[PDB]
Amino acid sequence: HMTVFRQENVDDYYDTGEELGSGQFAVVKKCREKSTGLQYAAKFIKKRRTKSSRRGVSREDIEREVSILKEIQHPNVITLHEVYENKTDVILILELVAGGELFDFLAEKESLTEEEATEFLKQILNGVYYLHSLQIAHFDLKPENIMLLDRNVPKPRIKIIDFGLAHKIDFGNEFKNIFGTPEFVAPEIVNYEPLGLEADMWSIGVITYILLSGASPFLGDTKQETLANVSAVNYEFEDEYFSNTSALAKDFIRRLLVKDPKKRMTIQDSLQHPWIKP
Ligand SMILES: [Mg+2]
Ligand code: NA
Ligand code: NA
Repeated sequence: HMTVFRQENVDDYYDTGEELGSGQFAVVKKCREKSTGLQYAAKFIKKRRTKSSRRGVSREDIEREVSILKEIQHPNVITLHEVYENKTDVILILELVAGGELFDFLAEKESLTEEEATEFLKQILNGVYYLHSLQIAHFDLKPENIMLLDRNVPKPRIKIIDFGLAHKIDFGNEFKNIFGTPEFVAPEIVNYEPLGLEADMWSIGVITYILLSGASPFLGDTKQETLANVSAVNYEFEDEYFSNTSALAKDFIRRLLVKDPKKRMTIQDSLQHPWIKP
């Protein structure tokens, strides 16, 4: 079921500028479309050079990301404008989100209040509600993959980015090669079990703990420790960080950081939880 993308030179149509993102398999650059002057983010994904290579991204994996992206139109999720390709790269022309990572914002700013945390979290929940309503599991939710529209307002607006691990969950679970960042992955990821929408809900619990405390709940000194911690549900609320945080906030996290995916809050549960619900 593979398709093909526009094979004119991206350079003919766009000018690139500042670098917005860089990872193992992709680089993201601001860009401007010549015909309109509108600005975008160009994500250059390196292709695989042979069938059996570990370097670059398989065409299947690229096309999955593109196909999911084409489905989406919501204020809290990145959208896709165009796709180009050449021998080396697939080039996704994505919506531009220019206010930086939530990761960097958190690093740079004072500790959040519950209101500040919930103003972020509610947007994340709304985006994930959209995705999950479409049976799209993101599988890579973390502060690095939440981008701020404008970092210089009291209550920054966000979009979820980076659909490189996202999958359609049309049979309730998927059982494929899916493994994100140890600090954020759910126990079923760690244990290589079938995965569904529920994994993203665990990640949201981790994000929430971080938003409220500045600390990562499962993080060990090595990746293997972090993974062991996740699987064991080895976290606690430290008084030094949480003494002035409401018990209802803690309840919200506690009901997301649950090993059995069936018992974990769903996205609808999270929206109705008393900490969130009006
Ligand atoms: Mg990305
Ligand atoms: Na345009
Ligand atoms: Na939109």
